Amino acid sequence: WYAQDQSVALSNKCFIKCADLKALDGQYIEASDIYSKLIKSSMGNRLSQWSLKDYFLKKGLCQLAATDAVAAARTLQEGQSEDPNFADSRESNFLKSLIDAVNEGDSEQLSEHCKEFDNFMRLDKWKITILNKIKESIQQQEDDLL
Amino acid sequence: DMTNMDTRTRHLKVSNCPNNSYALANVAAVSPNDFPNNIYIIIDNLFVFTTRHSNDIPPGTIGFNGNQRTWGGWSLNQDVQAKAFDLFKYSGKQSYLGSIDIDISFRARGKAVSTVFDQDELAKQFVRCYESQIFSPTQYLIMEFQGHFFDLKIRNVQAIDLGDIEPTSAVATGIETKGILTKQTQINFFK
Amino acid sequence: DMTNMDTRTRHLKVSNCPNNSYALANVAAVSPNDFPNNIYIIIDNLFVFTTRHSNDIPPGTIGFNGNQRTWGGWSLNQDVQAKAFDLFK
Repeated sequence: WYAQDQSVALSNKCFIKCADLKALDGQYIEASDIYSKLIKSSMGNRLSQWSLKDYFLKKGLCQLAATDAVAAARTLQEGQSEDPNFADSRESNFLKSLIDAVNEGDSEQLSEHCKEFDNFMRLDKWKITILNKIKESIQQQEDDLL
Repeated sequence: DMTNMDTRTRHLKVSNCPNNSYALANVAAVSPNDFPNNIYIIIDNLFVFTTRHSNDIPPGTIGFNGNQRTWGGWSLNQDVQAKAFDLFKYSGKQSYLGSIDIDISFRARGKAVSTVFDQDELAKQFVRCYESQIFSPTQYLIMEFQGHFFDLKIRNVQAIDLGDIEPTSAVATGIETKGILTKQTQINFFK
Repeated sequence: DMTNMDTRTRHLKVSNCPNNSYALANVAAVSPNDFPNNIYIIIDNLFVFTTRHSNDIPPGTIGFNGNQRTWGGWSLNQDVQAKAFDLFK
């Protein structure tokens, strides 16, 4: 409804809440779709830059919670090419590191990257849950390895 | 038997593999409606795979495992054009594998062991798992041996016809060369 | 009681363990039509295991865990020979 009223920021806040809850609720694909909508709505606005910087990251994280590492890489590439701020942002490097770790299936490397990311930028409970499910998915893959 | 079959192009969306068995079969999991069973199909005129029926994949979608998708450079929920692939009409005569080199790696780097494995056993089990399939260089696959999961990357393929006592074809590294796996193929394993 | 049991050889496929509990028990899970319950069976004349009835494994198949495969150096879907065993004799 806020979008129907052309109130971009209120719709963006509501969509942030919706995507956060959806990702926490097991609906990673829908949360990533809402994050894409947020990215598209916030593109070109100087006030929401950082939000974008996080958005991309979060989206990728959701795509990585869905075991869709290729989509996370696509999101990272899109963010790097579309938003210069995100390209040089620590969030972009962290997302790339997570994508590489999932590609090599090195859960410990993912944990090290998470600690490094926490050391400079504190993680929040949403990210904690997403990365915990991701690590448990690596463990499930290890179960499938047998 | 490609003497009688349609060759129309079909647009199928790449999805997750249904289960590890199909992935271990090196087959593209397609619905019975999408394609008959055990027939070669080429996607993007580059990637050849053997169709296998699966009830978990709805019509209009093509199933691939992780390594095959990585080789194809495809994202989840992406369209790909698949066509019926006639190796006999494509290569004409060089439809068999004279030599095939495979680089074997531990899928789990942490599960490496120092035991000495014999490459003949690897050849036997690889043929057993993937007999009568079209292979091209630079192809990633997953194979389970002695309880250990290995990633196999085809390094180079030499294509020969049935009747050449002396191999006259140069060992080719390009994806263009293709041949059906046979017990007579000279299989080499590298690190 | 191991006095009476069919000792005929059977060729059985190695498959993934049905679940972690069966792997923990370290008992060869077999169907009732395969062999009696709670008897010792030898495989390849080297690997001895205790049978337990399991309805999730169809007749003609034998379940193994990763460690047993490591001990025998076996791959999935490999064919192995199974017979009745009598350690006392």
